[PDB]
Amino acid sequence: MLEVCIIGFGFSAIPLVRELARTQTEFQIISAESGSVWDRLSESGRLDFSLVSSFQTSFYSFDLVRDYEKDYYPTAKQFYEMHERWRSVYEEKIIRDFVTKIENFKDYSLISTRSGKTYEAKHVVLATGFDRLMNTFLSNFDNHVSNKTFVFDTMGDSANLLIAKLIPNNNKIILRTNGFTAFDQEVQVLGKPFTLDQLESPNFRYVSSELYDRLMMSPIYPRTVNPAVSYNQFPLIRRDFSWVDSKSSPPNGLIAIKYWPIDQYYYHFNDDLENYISKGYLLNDIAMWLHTGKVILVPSDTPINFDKKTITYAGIERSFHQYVKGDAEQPRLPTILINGETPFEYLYRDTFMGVIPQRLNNIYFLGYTRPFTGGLANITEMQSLFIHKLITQPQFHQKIHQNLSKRITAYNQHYYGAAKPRKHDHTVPFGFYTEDIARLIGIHYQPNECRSVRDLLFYYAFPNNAFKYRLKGEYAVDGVDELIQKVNDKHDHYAQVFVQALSIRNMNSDEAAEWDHSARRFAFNDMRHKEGYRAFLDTYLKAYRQVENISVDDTVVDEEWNFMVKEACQVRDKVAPNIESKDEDVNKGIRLILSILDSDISSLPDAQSIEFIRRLLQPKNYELLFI
Ligand SMILES: Cc1cc2nc3c(=O)[nH]c(=O)nc-3n(C[C@H](O)[C@H](O)[C@H](O)COP(=O)(O)OP(=O)(O)OC[C@H]3O[C@@H](n4cnc5c(N)ncnc54)[C@H](O)[C@@H]3O)c2cc1C
Ligand SMILES: N[C@@H](Cc1c[nH]c2ccccc12)C(=O)O
Ligand SMILES: N[C@@H](Cc1c[nH]c2ccccc12)C(=O)O
Repeated sequence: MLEVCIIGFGFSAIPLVRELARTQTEFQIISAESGSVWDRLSESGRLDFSLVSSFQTSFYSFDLVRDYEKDYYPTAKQFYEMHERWRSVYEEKIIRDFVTKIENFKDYSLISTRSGKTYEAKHVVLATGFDRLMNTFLSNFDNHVSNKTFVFDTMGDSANLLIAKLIPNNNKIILRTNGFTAFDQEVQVLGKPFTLDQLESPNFRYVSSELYDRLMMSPIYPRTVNPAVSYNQFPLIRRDFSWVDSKSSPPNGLIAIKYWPIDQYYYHFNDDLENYISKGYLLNDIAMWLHTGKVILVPSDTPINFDKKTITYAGIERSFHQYVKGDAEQPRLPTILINGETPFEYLYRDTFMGVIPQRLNNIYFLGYTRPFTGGLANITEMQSLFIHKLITQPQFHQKIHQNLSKRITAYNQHYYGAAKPRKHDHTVPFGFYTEDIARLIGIHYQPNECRSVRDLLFYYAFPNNAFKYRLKGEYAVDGVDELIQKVNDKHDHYAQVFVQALSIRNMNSDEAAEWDHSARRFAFNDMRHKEGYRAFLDTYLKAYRQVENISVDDTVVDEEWNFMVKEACQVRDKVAPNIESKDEDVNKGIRLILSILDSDISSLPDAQSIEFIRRLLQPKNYELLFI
């Protein structure tokens, strides 16, 4: 009887296959000939973009220990090459075929295939990814489209990449959305670049719900009156958040765009522009786009008839070339037959940690939990460890499964509360999930085991990347020691972010919000840092048209558009004129912490930072019931 069958092999299954090989557990892989979207994109030569997530969050620990020198954003080419490299290692263990049906019994499943071969396995893992409407626009994108108008009903990373590729051919873009949360992918902290996933310090949730919420929620909720922030200059960017019924912030179910702010784009790529664009580093600054009117926001019920293909905003009847519906992603699940008769219904919320379904035996889901920020790698590595331990250690299997039904109800209570299931339930803060899985496995850190102030920085401020949990214990990876050292030395041990929590502990929601924005450049959607880069933008667009061999006439003026922009940017052209502390508070906080770094916490004497730093040994909201 085959012990483990893995269905689908692309990116998600890679670390589970590694653990099964390591323990010499018996496994076969079934994966389709056709491959993934990355195989589509490679074939048609469209691996010409970059990830919206950092190296440290996007490649697995066993690759990072060998290949990390600095923080950067990998290209689509680099991500693919890394899938392919791992595919080559395991190809001989992969049966090329398509699973059409799984019949699940008490201690085995019967797997049926397109070819007609059947397989019996005790443990089955699905790692099949998602179908995405948007993949076709992307995989079959026509660059000859010039001077046309596009309407998008949804803003996601996929829409944002399409927009990046359209604007250089002077294609005009209308968003007819109920708003969107967007973040600068890279940010300046007193002159050093941090990826947004380095500043989330998630373990501070354990000190209190209320404190973590102040740290994180101001750039997402409309909590500041500061007229520099995109969501005051362009209020139609704001979303309905009435659905949220959870004290856990940022809530599960919140999706965001990650984009290159033009300033950071400038700092990295200005000196070799054509070369960078051709590797896949594309300017996708949605906030620059609103500021320059190259995109505009129109309310979600604006007038448009799909028959004549027109949208009507002001008194211009605007001919549009295409409507883009909205990226829906549903798991590529085969038919699963409960007891071999009753079709299993997939619902993220009715699985434990996105992995363990109810009513099925020895079936696990790998790759169907989405990170709010950072790459999938953080989520799939910890899932691979979770599933590996469940499969190879019957003790662990029993413990989790014993009260699985209550675990799921406790989890849904904590993270979703009473809110109706939503299509984005599968979206979790990465540094919550990695840590949740760490505590179920038992490869977590105990805060009470922190000795020095250094140790408190590691526990609270050092990101909860999967590799953070592979330094020691059951799933230790060699090299992580060195890796953590390099990351610490390049990021001043994450003191800056640790000092953030200190600065806002005594503040309230409103105070915290305005402090977050009292910087010269606040982290996210600072509209003071756009106008300066209008000339670089024109140089960028020129450089893009050179790499993509495009000719377009800028001497040709679409008048119709300019008038539409004026109406969109009204609140902006009124609120932006009223422009003209965090910087100083971090400055002196970092100096204080970089001095008492090796100081014993218990030793610390009875300003009030001190008392709070000592209570970090006994956080009062450590309780997670679903564990
Ligand atoms: C355009 C795009 C950009 C992305 N950018 C990023 C990024 O910047 N950062 C990041 O972290 N993540 C990113 N992702 C998400 C993630 O990294 C990819 O979705 C990744 O391909 C998911 O890996 P997977 O292994 O779960 O699925 P896939 O890579 O799709 O692999 C699943 C495999 O299973 C096969 N298969 C499916 N059904 C069956 C079946 N019934 N039987 C047999 N074989 C089957 C498929 O053919 C495929 O070969 C991006 C995704 C897309 C689409
Ligand atoms: N705590 C940091 C970073 C941060 C806030 N909200 C975020 C959301 C996503 C990623 C990072 C963040 C800040 O206040 O600026
Ligand atoms: N393009 C897909 C998947 C995706 C893009 N970037 C990601 C980063 C992490 C995880 C998944 C993704 C979507 O947003 O629908």
